Amino acid sequence: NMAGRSMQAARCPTDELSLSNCAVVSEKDYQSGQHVIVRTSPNHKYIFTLRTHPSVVPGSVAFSLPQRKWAGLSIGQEIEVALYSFDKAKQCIGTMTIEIDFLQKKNIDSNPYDTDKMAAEFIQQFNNQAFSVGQQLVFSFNDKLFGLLVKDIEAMDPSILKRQKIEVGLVVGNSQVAFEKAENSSLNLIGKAKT
Repeated sequence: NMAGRSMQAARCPTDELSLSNCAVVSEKDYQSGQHVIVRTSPNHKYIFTLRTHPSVVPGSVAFSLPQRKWAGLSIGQEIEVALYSFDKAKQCIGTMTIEIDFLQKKNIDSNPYDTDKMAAEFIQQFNNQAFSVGQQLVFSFNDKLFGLLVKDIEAMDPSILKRQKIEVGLVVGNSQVAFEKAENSSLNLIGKAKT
């Protein structure tokens, strides 16, 4: 796994896993929580955090539609996957800016959405996972689906006992998230976790 191995891209097994933004794998190949770099070509590499599920066939990695559309993956294609280790002294996320909008135009409404509650739920759901600038994913908040786009990521400060922009980082328990609606969005955001 450290050297990297060939795998086949598959479809995400459950709706719940689809919302986790994790790449899903067999317990026979990896352990949940590990991170990997997925290679589709010399110029295209993407970092994902893994979660196991009993239904995944060994030798394959399952991705959700949003992940497939961001990394440019096709079901059934061959990919190379290698274990990735973050340098936590430099890559833990201090602040991240995320563009948000309703995922389904059918379900758009003018009601207020509390960004402070959204930011808290975001951390509760994605802590200890990799995010890259430009990455697209879906976020379920209060039974409503939203589309997210990572616009910016800044590394965290050292602890008290002891701002750089980064392309990829690890969301941790004390990371801060700020939301901004997409241009021409009718999304009504309230609260202080904005901009």
